[PDB]
Amino acid sequence: AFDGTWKVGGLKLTITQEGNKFTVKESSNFRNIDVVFELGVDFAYSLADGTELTGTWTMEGNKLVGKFKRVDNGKELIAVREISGNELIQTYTYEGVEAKRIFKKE
Repeated sequence: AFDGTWKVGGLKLTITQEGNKFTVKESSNFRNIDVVFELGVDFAYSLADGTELTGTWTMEGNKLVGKFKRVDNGKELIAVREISGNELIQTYTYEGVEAKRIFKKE
């Protein structure tokens, strides 16, 4: 069950779901921000009053895949990741470059 903390010491991360409604609590570097998404639903949101991404997020039991558009940069920033063992990685793919930070279940 995802309702748990998955992060590396110093940072914190927490997922929680009311039935099917997944919210992610991200604290890294120097900002804590939550992102809520429904399985296979499209939604637009502004993160930290800067990234305004409109996209649909699909979750497979151990697969997180979507596509989001951020006009205030390059109209395409996507997060895609699968869950391996007990850990969570997070990839931000913009234009055609993948950058990912590594985390694990707390």
